Amino acid sequence: INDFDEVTVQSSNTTDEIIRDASGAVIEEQITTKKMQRNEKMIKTFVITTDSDGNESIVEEDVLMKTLSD
Amino acid sequence: FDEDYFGSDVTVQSSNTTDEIIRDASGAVIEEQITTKKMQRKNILGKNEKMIKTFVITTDSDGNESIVEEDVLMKTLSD
Amino acid sequence: FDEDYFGSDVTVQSSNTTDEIIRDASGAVIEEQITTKKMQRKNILGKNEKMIKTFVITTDSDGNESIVEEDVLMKTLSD
Amino acid sequence: INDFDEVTVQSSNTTDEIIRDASGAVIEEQITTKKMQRNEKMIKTFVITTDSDGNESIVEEDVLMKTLSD
Repeated sequence: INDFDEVTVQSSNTTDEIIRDASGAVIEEQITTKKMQRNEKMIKTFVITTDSDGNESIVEEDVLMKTLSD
Repeated sequence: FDEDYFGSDVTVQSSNTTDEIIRDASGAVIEEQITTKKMQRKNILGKNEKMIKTFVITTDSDGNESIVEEDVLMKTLSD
Repeated sequence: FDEDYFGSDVTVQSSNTTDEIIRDASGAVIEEQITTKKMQRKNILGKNEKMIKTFVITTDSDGNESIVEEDVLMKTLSD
Repeated sequence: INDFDEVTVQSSNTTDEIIRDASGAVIEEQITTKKMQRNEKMIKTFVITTDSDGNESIVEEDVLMKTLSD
C-alpha cells in the first residue's frame, strides 16, 4: 500500500513558510487537507520522507484502543 | 528467514509494540497497543527538494475513516 | 523568520497537530492532541551499519516515567 | 535534548535476527530495554535513524491526553 503517494475531501489549503534550519534558508510549501470515506478505535500515523533520489523512508505508528472492563 | 520483505513494496527495518493501560475518570479501563514501525523503500521534482507527507487516519469497526494529510515541500534557497 | 532552528541541536522539518475526541463506555470524554514532528540532524561503527532506536515514554503530572527502548543495528551481510 | 543517544533500568535483553529485505541479507541486533524514573497522560514516541555518515533523522509523536467532562 504505497498508495500513500496519491472519498470526500472536506478541506484543502496551501500555505508558504520560509524557514531557517540549523544552517540555511528553506522555502516550504504546506498543502494541508482533511479527507474522509467509508469495541476499538484505530489511529494510524504515517510520516513519509522522500528525496531527490526517489528514496522513501516511512515511519508508521498504530495506536489501537480497546476498552476492557468498567 | 527471520523476516522477508523481498515480496513486499517496502522493507520494515524495525518494529516495536507497547501496551498502555488507561483507567479513566470512570475507572473504565482501556488498553492501548502501540506498534511503531520504521520502513525504508519505494525508489517528482528533485534537485533541491524533499517531500514530507504526514498522515493521521482514524478508523472504527463500522468502516468510517478520517484522513488528515500534510505535505511539506522543501526547496532550499541558500546556505 | 517563519522558523529558526539555527540555535537548536536539530531542525524540525515539519509539524502537525490533530485532536481526537474519545467519548468512552462511560460517555466520559477525552481529548487527544497528536503532534507529529519530523526533524533531521545530529551529524560509531559505520561501514555497513544503521542505527534505529525507538523510544516510548509515558509520563504523568506527578513526575513519574516509563521508558521503553529498542535498538536495531543493521549490518548487511550480502546482496 | 539529543541525550537520546546515551533512572531504574528494570530490564534488558539482546536478541539477534537475520532478515531478508526487499533485496539482500541483513543481520540485526536488538537490544530491548525497559527503564523508568522520576489530568493528563503524555505518551511521547521517538524513532531515531542514524547512519554511517553520522546523519540522524528523528520522528517524534506526542500523544497528549486530557479528560474533559463526564
